[PDB]
Amino acid sequence: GSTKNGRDSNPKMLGVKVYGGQTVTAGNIIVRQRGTEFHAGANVGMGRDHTLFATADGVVKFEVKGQFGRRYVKVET
Amino acid sequence: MRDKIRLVSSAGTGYFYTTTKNKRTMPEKMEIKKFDPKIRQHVIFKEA
Amino acid sequence: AKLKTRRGAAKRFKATANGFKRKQAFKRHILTKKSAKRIRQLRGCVMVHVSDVASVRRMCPYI
Amino acid sequence: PGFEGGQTAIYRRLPKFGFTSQIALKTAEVRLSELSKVEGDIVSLETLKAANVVRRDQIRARIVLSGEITRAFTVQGVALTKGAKAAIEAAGGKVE
RNA sequence: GAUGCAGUGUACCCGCGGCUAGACGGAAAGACCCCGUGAACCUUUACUGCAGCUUGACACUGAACUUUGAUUGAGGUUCUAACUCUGUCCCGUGAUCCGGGACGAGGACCGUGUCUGGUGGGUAGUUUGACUGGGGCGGUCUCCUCCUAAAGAGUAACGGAGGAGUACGAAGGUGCGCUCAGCGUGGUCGGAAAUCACGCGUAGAGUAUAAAGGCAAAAGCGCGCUUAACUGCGAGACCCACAAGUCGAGCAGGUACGAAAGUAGGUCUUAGUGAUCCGGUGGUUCUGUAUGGAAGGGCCAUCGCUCAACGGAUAAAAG
RNA sequence: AUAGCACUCUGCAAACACGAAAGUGGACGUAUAGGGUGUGAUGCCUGCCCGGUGCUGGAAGGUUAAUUGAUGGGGUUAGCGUAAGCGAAGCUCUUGAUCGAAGCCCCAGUAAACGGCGCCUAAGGUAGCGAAAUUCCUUGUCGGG
RNA sequence: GAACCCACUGUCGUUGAAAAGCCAGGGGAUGACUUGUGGAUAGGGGUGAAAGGCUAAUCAAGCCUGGUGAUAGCUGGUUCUCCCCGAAAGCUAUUUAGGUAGCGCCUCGGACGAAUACCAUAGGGGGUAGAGCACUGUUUCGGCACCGAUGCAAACUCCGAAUACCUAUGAGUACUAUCCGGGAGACAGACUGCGGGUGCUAACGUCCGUAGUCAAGAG
RNA sequence: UAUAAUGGGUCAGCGACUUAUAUUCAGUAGCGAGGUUAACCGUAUAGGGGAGCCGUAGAGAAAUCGAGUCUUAAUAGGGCG
Repeated sequence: GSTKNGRDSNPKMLGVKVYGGQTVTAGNIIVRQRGTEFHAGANVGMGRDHTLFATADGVVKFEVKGQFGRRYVKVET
Repeated sequence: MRDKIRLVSSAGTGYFYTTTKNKRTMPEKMEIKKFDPKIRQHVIFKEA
Repeated sequence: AKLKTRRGAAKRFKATANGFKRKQAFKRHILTKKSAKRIRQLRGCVMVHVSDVASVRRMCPYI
Repeated sequence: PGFEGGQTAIYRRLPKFGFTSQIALKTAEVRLSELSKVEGDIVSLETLKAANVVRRDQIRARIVLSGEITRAFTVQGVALTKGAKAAIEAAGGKVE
């Protein structure tokens, strides 16, 4: 006979590009995420596709905060 | 199907935008205010 | 004999001080669906890539 | 050469652009330092061709600031840029 | 699938007659099978051309009478001089060829040249994809989502399971405002199930479409005003063999909403798509072959048929 | 292959074949003769279908090839005007009004033309034969040997 | 039924007496018969009582010369010596799959100077092994669609390691790391251990990740 | 691959990376911001022959400008130098 399967889409290369404790410059992308697993903190911007980037020069830091427990990423000047 | 249409500036500068429309929902011509770089002023663009 | 140029490649490439400049494709006819940033950014001239400069030099012995 | 296994080649998947200009093939570019090769104080198309700094088939020439001069030069019939004119006047030559 | 390797058994050295179990014995770079963008010949409603036949216009190609249509067009009846005779007679001539002369039968027909529509396997050059647990038949070729995938990225099989080749001038922008869904009690023809009052727990509803990742400042729902679904850019980074692709603070100019800080360079995101050549449209301080123009070309914006075998042998093709 | 049979073409400068032409065979023949096609002495015979393709005849109702050429737009050029960027004859680039046959469409005949012979179609097998050079099941079943 | 013409059966021969014959039988033998001399038809042509038969031991298009040294991603072969370094059988695309191009891997020259590696310490995200039923699904026994016990899951998760990966600092031991350029080869891999799909928890089976060896390495 | 996969009965002789032109890189030599002739003449490897080529400046499709230039309204910003 034949098979009804055998289709897949090309890879998209998502993930965290910059880890905590590192130094970044303004404009650097930090997280490539399909949805908001991480939310933008101080000096962090959100793109139209939910990307997170640094709007200032500093050091990256991850935290857990808020009532819902949302994970936040921020940049310390 | 949605037809491609051209909006031309009223000022006559020759500038035009392009867009798409559905005839049944929009049988008539479409007019909208937009920016015209040739005169650097917002004017009325009318469907071709 | 004398080396001969590939006229088709000559009509697409031009000479700069330290390389070759080209234009960008995907801008001829199908353009309405393309976004404004795409239209602007694909406008202009860019540089030939290093992996292709060797082939361009072979095809254009004089320019 | 230029064949890459069957996929459209680089020189064919990019668009053609530009047109050739004929007058550029007859325009001539001259350095300021090259005037030292000219015997005499007259700078003109004929004297440049005699000094072999311009090909015999060119119809007009321009001078650009590229080096240095020490002799005075009276320039006739040759286009002069701002820097080249300043250099000639400093050297003590005149234009036209 | 061992005379030649390991262990072991047997076996003094050399002929003649006979035999064919083995030396994957000799002989012929397998004809069966598959591949090469190899060959030949044959077929046809495969592609493309030509010979042949066939239609019409002009030319060779004339005259006199006749009727009818808008000075001119089309028919009909006659005529002889162009032209036909593989018809008779005369001569070159001793001759079934040929040439000239006389007559006869035809005659502006037939036939030939140029152009042009149709037919055309008679003939000619060619084409007729790849993957594939051999090949054929069957199925698939591009894009998106989940698993395989071994807690960064990536990772194969004709492995498992599903979607795409759109929609929208509001389903976009902004100001303000509101939360779903299921349950338990009473009521009109209304009850498993219609509209409506209150109460207990609780996101289990929804988000144009498949799934995953998300969604309270809700990204879900409503109203008023509107066109930022802008122009010129762009520090910096992600991804990547290339061609390509993606995110983005901020600057200048006009704009909408809001009292204001301010928000807005389309839509919660990830599919809805096609390079180059040729051709079309609008603008252009460019160019434009002696000169002034124009034609043509370049540049900016945009459009069209095909390429789904979806990096697209020449937009033409089977056995 | 064959004698026999049938279909079809050819009125003579015949059809047909060869050749580039001239010309040659057919034939020093003339439809009872010549060419092509199928069947195949002989006896009894040779059913139905013209829907498809082909061939034959007619219609002339529709379509356009060359050719022809009405009109339409554009380039340049003349002449007025301090000033409006107005604007002709000629030359020349382009457009395609109309005329125009065949073919094709349409109607009828043709099957010893190619062909077909299950509620539907053109119509669903007349004689004759039949596990037969044709039968898979099949070494079908009964009789003889 | 002799001569003459032919070739139905069988034996022998098959490096033969013979590049098609001999022996014993066989068919026609007044005819559409056999045969001598001379002549005509020439290669996409001729001739054919039709086998694609014959056309000088050659025929689905004769032979000779010339284009001509045709093309061949295919097979084969490529000759003296010594020293140094030393691969790959992968990704992407392809009228592509036993070819080729860019990248990855090799070598040589120039610039460069620890910016590199191993280990230790510090910081960081995860959703795999395991486990679990709080979502989805499924399973058994009980009491009033619900509840109490109970089991399971690549496409379920209230949870969740060891390893691996990224950044910074540091001792020691190591000429490391990056850029420009000249020259390549290679893109048919095999077995074994570990984690898996497929198959029968079969295959010296097949397809992936990861490490060792062979390939290219003797003792 | 000892393979029962291919080739070679043996010896002597012959038998396969060339030549012309153009271009890029490396080594070496002359000259040096300059370098160098071609055809041709020439009792001719000499001497003459400077037309021509390369380098000395880029930007821009082009007009054009020029240590600057293109894009823009922009002496913003950005690309190439």
